[PDB]
Amino acid sequence: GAMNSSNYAELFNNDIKLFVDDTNVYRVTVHKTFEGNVATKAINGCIFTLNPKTGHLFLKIIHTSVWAGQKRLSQLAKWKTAEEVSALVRSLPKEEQPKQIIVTRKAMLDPLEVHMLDFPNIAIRPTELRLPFSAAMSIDKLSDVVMKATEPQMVLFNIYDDWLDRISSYTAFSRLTLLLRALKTNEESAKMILLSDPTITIKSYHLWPSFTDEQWITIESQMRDLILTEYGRKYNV
Amino acid sequence: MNTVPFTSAPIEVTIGIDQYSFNVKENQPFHGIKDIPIGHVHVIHFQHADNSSMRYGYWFDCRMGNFYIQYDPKDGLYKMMEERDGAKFENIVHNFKERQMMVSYPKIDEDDTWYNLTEFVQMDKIRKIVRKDENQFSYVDSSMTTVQENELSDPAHSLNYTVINFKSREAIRPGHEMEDFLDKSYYLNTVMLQGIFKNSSNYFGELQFAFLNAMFFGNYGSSLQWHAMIELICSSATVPKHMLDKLDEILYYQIKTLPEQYSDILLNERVWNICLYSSFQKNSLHNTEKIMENKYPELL
Ligand SMILES: COc1ccc([C@@H](N)CCO)cc1
Repeated sequence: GAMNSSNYAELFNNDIKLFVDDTNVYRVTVHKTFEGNVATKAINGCIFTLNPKTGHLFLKIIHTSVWAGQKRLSQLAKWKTAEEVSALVRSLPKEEQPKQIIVTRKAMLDPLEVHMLDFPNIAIRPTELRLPFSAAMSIDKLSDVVMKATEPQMVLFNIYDDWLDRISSYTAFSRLTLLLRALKTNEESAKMILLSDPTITIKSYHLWPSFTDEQWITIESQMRDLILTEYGRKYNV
Repeated sequence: MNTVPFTSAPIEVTIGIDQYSFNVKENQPFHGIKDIPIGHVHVIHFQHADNSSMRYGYWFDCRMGNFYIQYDPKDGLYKMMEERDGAKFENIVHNFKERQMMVSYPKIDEDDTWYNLTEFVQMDKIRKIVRKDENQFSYVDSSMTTVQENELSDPAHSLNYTVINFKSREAIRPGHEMEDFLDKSYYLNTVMLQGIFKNSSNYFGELQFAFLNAMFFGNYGSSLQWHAMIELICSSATVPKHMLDKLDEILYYQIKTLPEQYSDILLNERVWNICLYSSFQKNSLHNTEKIMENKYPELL
């Protein structure tokens, strides 16, 4: 079935599952042509495939060459996403294959279902949550690897850095979604927050700064203030 | 012209013969139906005055034997039977036609409706979908389920329609996932027409038989089959031009013949709006689209 606030802790049980987000697969700049018409120019994209229990992120980089000579790109993008996800499952040993894949947009259900017909025991599910994974390109090191790529390429990250050494996956996923929700509502403010203090650094093998527990609590409070703030600034409340 | 004689009518019943139907009162002196046109399949069907639950009936072709109906008071229904003694069948029928205890199949001479609804339907194919090989006629009723319905439970009493499934390995070639799902030509032409049905006549015949079972018996599984087979053609970019033209006629007569008051249950809003306004063949069903829009503008 669909995933929502009520079966929310299923994410953190011991059945392997992945979230798939396609909102950054097909990305364009829209510009004026010499004749005064409008044209698009594609830039590199990525498929965001995330195991929410372990933090493993399978970042499939989508090089702009994949769109060359193709029509109806927004529709192809969902099928390209499904093809890459199916290839990833096929590449994993059987005991690492997911038992469920949860797509963050319902338009992905049919493309993935068709690409996964060989895997009748993998359940493909939508969700009612408004998850902020489109803001993953606001994470500097992820945006950097996508923009620099010159060919199709997959890069493996742990989007939780070393957090699971200290907190649970439930709490780790809640931190991540709070960070991404903030980056999505006001990217500049959110980034000012994470990096204002020069003494806190990002380890070379990490995506986020090395905060102490007490500093994370202060950070998380500031992201909540932001997300509430911009909600007044937006709704005049 | 052939005759379906009845031993008696012990229970009040609405009798259908093809697209016609008439009331028979309990123990009225009724002894069957005459002047039934040779050359076509026919269906004779029944709805008891008491239990409007379960419409049921029999597909048959008079060329294949002498058939009669007799009420069975143990099983509680009008049963079709075969009389092999032809001489003995003749003396039963003549006697009834002399005493004028029969209704006449009431075909108007301008009317090709029944032909147009059964053009491709053939008893040999009906008997493969309705498996019961000791009889030359085939029983259907409202409640029978299809073979695909039993996959999602008695196999003997099932409708063995051809399974159509747009998200199946049979429908989708490896490496052509997007192509084959958005343009079903491969599945229609190679899998179904070439592989399974052999020709489009056998395909149209199953489609027509599915519609008729949906209309006459309100068989839900047949309606699903009828819609699936339409949708498969409408979602194929490459269809033989003769099939499109023939499909438009076939659907035209089906829509024409549907009871206006059953449109809400027998007509799937999504399939028809897709087929008429979105699909590859959205411009190729001119007759069907004109009658649908003038008769059921609601569903659209
Ligand atoms: C009303 O038509 C009928 C009625 C009875 C028969 C016979 N088979 C019955 C004797 O076994 C045949 C036809």
